[PDB]
Amino acid sequence: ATGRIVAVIGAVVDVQFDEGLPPILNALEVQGRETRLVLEVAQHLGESTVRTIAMDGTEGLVRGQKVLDSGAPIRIPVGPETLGRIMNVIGEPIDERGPIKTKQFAAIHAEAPEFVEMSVEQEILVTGIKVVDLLAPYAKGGKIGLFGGAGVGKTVLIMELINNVAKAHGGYSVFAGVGERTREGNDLYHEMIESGVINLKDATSKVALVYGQMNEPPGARARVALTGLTVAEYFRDQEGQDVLLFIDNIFRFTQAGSEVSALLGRIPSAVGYQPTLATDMGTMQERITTTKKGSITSVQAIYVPADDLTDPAPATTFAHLDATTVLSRAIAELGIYPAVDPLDSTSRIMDPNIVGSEHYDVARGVQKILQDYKSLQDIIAILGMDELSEEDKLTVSRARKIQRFLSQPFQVAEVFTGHLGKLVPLKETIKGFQQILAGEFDHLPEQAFYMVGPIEEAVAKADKLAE
Amino acid sequence: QSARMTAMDNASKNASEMIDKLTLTFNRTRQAVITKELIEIISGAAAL
Amino acid sequence: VDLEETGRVLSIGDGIARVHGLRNVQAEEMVEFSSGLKGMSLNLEPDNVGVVVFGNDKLIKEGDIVKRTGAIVDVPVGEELLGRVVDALGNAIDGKGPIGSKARRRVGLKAPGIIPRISVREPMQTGIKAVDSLVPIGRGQRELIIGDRQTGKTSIAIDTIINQKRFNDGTDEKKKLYCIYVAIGQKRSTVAQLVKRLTDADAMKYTIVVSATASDAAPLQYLAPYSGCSMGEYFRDNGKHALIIYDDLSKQAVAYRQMSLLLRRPPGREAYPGDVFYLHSRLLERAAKMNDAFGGGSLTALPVIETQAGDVSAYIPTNVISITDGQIFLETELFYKGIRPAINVGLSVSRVGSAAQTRAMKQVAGTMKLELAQYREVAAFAQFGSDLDAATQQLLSRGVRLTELLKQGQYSPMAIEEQVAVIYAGVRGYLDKLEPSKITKFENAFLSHVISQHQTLLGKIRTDGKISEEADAKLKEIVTNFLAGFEA
Amino acid sequence: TGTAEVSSILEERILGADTSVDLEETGRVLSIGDGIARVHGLRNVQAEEMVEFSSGLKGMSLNLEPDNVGVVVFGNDKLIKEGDIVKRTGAIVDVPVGEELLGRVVDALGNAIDGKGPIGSKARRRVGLKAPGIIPRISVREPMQTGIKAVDSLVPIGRGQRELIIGDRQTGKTSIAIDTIINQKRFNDGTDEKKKLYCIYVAIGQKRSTVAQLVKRLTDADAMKYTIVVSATASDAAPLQYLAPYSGCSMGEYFRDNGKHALIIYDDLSKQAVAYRQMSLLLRRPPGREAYPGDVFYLHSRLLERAAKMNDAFGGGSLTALPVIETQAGDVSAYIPTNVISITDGQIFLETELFYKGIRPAINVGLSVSRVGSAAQTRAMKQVAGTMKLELAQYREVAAFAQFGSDLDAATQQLLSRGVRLTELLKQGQYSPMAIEEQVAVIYAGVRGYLDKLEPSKITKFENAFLSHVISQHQTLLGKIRTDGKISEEADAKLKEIVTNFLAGFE
Ligand SMILES: Nc1ncnc2c1ncn2[C@@H]1O[C@H](COP(=O)(O)OP(=O)(O)O)[C@@H](O)[C@H]1O
Ligand SMILES: Nc1ncnc2c1ncn2[C@@H]1O[C@H](COP(=O)(O)OP(=O)(O)O)[C@@H](O)[C@H]1O
Ligand SMILES: [Mg+2]
Ligand SMILES: [Mg+2]
Repeated sequence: ATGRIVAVIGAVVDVQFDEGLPPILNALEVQGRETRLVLEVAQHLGESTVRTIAMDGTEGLVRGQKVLDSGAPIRIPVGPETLGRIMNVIGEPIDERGPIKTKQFAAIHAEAPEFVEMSVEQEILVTGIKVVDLLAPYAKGGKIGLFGGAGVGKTVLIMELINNVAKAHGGYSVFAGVGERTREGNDLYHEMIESGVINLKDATSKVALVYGQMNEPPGARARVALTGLTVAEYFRDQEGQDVLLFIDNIFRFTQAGSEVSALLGRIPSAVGYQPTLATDMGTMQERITTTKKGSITSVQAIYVPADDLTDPAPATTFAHLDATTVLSRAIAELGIYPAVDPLDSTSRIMDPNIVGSEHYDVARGVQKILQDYKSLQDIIAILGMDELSEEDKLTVSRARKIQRFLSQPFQVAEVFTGHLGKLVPLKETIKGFQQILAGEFDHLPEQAFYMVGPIEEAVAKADKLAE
Repeated sequence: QSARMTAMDNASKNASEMIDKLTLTFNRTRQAVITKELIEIISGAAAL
Repeated sequence: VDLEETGRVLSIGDGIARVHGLRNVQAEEMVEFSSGLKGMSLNLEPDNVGVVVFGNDKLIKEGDIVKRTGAIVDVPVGEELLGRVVDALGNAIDGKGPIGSKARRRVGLKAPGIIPRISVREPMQTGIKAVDSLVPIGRGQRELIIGDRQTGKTSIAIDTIINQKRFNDGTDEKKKLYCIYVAIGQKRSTVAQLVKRLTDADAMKYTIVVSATASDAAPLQYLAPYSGCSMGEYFRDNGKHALIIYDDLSKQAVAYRQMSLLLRRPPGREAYPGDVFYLHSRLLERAAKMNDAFGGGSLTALPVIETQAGDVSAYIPTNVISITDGQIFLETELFYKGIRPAINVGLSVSRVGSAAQTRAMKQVAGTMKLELAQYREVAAFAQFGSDLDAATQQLLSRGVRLTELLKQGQYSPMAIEEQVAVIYAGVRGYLDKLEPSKITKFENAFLSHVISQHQTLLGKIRTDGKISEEADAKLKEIVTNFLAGFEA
Repeated sequence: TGTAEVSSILEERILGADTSVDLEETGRVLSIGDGIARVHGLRNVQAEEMVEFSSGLKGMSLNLEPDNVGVVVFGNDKLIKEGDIVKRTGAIVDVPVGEELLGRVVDALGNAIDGKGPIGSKARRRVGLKAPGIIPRISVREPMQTGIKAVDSLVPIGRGQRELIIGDRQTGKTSIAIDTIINQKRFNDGTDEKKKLYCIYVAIGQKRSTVAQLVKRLTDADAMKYTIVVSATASDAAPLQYLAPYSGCSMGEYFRDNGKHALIIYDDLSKQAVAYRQMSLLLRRPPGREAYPGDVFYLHSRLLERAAKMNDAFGGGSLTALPVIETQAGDVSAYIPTNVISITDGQIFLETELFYKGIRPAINVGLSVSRVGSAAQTRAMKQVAGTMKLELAQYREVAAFAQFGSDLDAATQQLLSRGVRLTELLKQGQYSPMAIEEQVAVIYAGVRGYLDKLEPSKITKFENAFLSHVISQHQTLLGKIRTDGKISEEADAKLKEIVTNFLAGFE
């Protein structure tokens, strides 16, 4: 339809329609701009007035300025022709390599799957990393979250997740950078290109990028998760695939929704957020659940404010979380890359009714022996009994070997380090840690486990070290 | 020296526990202060 | 067409449809939008009616024609909703065909007065050793499960639900059960696996599941435990005993907070308005044993309230403790220590449960509560203890053995006679020569031994609700004989 | 209840059709508040558009609410009266940019304030343009040298990025900015276009006498070739303090589009947030948190993410943003410090107990980090600063054990001693930035550990005497370090020899 801009506050411009009117949560092409100016309709107040969150720099908008109405909530280009492509929440390519020549569009602002479109089987999603799939394993339909930073290997673990899931399962992935820094987004794009996840040469790339940058208004940042989730919902519902939505930041999603609901005149909630926090997280975090056909799975980088857990954005986030794998620098300065802490990573699926009694027995043995190593490491650091017993030296040797064994050479680090990257399936992790905890490989040095994939190659590394 | 090392180990543990408890009540007091100030500003701008 | 009985949406905004006209409407009335949706007409004004919708606002335009139903907000109800996942409004969302409801129970009536009520007297066993031994529930009663994130909270309710299968496959209707699980703000996948575990455990005949998950709208999460109380209130008024669990009743108050703030209501404490206490009070207060003149029946409400990092006094846990007449309390640092469930027995009450015992459990768990109350002064004395008294170390060790006995896995609730027999082997010190890494092994061992070989004395315990003296001697005989014949 | 419904415009509307004020290009002033006019008319004005008031004033127009244009007055509100005539200019407000703005203190509309003649600008860039995207920019490829040894070693800046100076009030934090400016004299004296530099100091809501002190310090350090000083002091209006960072950032955007490098120092950017909160709350925009409205993060991000290095197709121009934030008693958890720390690519954190403890400049780190701060270094400083950072990371754990360090073991005693020598190497006098070559030499001496025997109060005297000795005698060695870019075994052997001989002849 054709309406008219009548007032402008940033990402809040309202359109006065005189005829046929778009419903709540819809798209509007503001014309006369050098670009598109897409708007999102909601609030019909009168003379068909709709309060549209306005998605770009709204300098140049005049009263009575004509607005075309497109119907659909937002159409983005989805497809297998979107892989290796950077788009933004309009659906527009911002990597400057031509348009995204695909066949089927899809509307962001879709709904959750129904209760009959659900999977009642918690299949353990196996990444292929030993420490991940042994101490905090993933779930098909999980909403898992990684607690990383700058110096830790977050990007290396992300690209390793993409390659391991694209090789082991048949799933591609999508990376929604929500509030993604343009410097950091450009470095992550060149990092994926030089690692080989994105290929600019042919049609073999493995990830689709949706970068909603910080310089965009919060109306255009609270939709980045929705856009990347819409691309991944294309992969879920028309291939039946094992998909990964990597959201780099859930706090900037919550902050963008908070600033939208602040700009729309709503009385804000508690600690500074929006009233609709749990509802918006409900819409997105329940579209990323598994279905009967595909297994979208979010891995999401999460920021806790003031190092607080009781803040409402981590409260709703941890209400939807499943694994919470910690990345850190302590075990990275212990040489293990990257320091995924398992002792602070409490996965919900770690349960012998779900993953099995052998897997849970091995995981409890590993976590208990590293907790006991941390206590006896404190005692051997203060030197109270100095090697406390033979059992002390035995568990110190075992758990030092285990901490060296939790490392894995990564295929994304193969291009500049000759340590070839291995994929280690679940059964081999179980067999390896079971044979280490059983005292079978006590007669090996601790160095024979650092950066080795399976356990039999750790045997061969112990053989090649004995020179 | 043995019993002094034991007493300072236990006092560091009790002090760390009380740091944890006081950090939790600091955070909830911080959130209450932010929500109180926010409700005062919103009440002013609404009663305007 | 007619502004008497129909009306037009002036402005649907954040959660409110201000509809024009609609003069024949009455307050708090389910009025339906021609988008197929429902809403409830709240505040009537001389220019418009504020109807809050029961779904998203995306499906509703401006000027979409709104039509009265003619009756106050209801939900379909009955025994024909048994075995089934329903929505908050009553629509079956499990996909296996529509409901065969004939009656229609109003969603917002008042709790009974103080005369048709009668106090709690029937024993409701959750099946958990800790809960039914120390903090029991009565048919008639409000018992809040308070705990943190990922603690134990839903699994206690699922064990309480699964426990009732042996009573429901039985004879007497004065013991059978009809259970409602109102999942408010949950993940939809968690409700799916809940229904899968109940179907796998054949645990559905009692069970209605009223689902208003997180992707559902917030005034739909406002309505869900009211609809569940209408289900259990139908059963209570007909005189059939009923259970209900409010999974994350804090999320019901979060949804009411958010729609309250969209109605521009003045926020109060941590942005929750003044109406939060009235919300959970008119919700929970419908539980009572009925006087036998009023049919004779009961409701048992179990809300599940969620605290941030062990905050029993936040704002909402104080409200829903001040409403419920029991606070089954849970902790998290116990749950990392390996004890499941993590009942903080000294701080966990259930209040008025110690009149709805079995009278075998009075004979076997009053001494247990005393011997475990002796344990709650000596844990620090065991921390700093190298030269302790022999009796003090003995009572400390018996408290260790009892808190090892109360551990229990998922999805295997105990029968009440099994609980009395295990606790009888636990209280007066048959465990005292065993090691705490073996008590759960010993417990599973003689539980299997008693349930296989000695079913007759279990029948005598569950038949006459008392440890008889000959049964006392024979159960002492079989505990000593198993303890002699059980090596490692 | 309407805002434009008053009996004046209603009476002139219904007594007869006017068609005389034209209602589109002009507009009559309705209710004029404390700094905001809500003018009637301007049907053809656009959003964020600078109009002029018949007194001779300017003022930029936002909110348009269907009958009224929210023009915020660019000046004193004493001389704007109800009923005055506004006029459109026709364009969103521009800033006169160019290479003729250099060495002249200007004011946020682009007009000269120091009284030494007008600006000879040739082109006006539209302020508030969009930031360059992902493909046109590239990462930090040049090392941005502060001259502060602590910053250039532990948290170095990159030509191509944004680095947020954060601290309490009167805790360094502008002295680091003036050292960052005065350091670039030696790179602006000579050749190498990809080394020469243009600093832009955007003072937002300072005193005006301290801007006079700033420009006198830059003139008598001869810092007016690189520098532009944009000034919107505390006496100036709220929107003119709001628009000050975008003006200087548009000048820097001119400098980085035309090949050259530039940095910008947003001094008191929190005061820019305060001025935006003032003008928005008087526009009755809904307040968010701490009364800051919704788009405050959008404001500082649209300001700060214009700084990036450009790819070799789009010149080679780079910008370096250095925002400055006063925190209120270490409250890093406030609104504006959390927003800008989430925006910016590094922080230089100044906790103040180090300042009064006597290690100046006050960069008290551990909270301070640069997220790219290893690739933004020369290989000399990369090697020496990497080993030095690991030594200080081992030091800072054990300082509370070093107050009782006398009765502990010897391994700690050695580690804590080395950390004390390095931590007193990192202190530096005010307004004297060190070049990269001499700070590589000094921190090299501290890392190789020719200082572990000296007294603590004699480290700084050694530092000054070693600077005098290395500048006077061994010029060619600093030439080796600044031309090779690194130590390659001959500078290493010669520095072994000269530091052993000068430690042999110090006292
Ligand atoms: N043996 C067990 N007994 C009781 N609870 C268990 C057992 N094993 C695991 N659990 C816990 O039961 C929990 C079920 O979720 P729950 O904490 O009850 O509610 P929610 O996590 O939805 O708030 C899981 O988080 C799991 O950690
Ligand atoms: N050697 C030094 N190194 C660093 N900062 C110093 C040194 N000597 C003085 N200063 C302080 O640096 C300050 C720079 O001003 P600034 O902190 O921006 O003022 P404000 O208090 O308004 O923030 C001066 O007030 C001065 O006291
Ligand atoms: Mg639960
Ligand atoms: Mg200052």
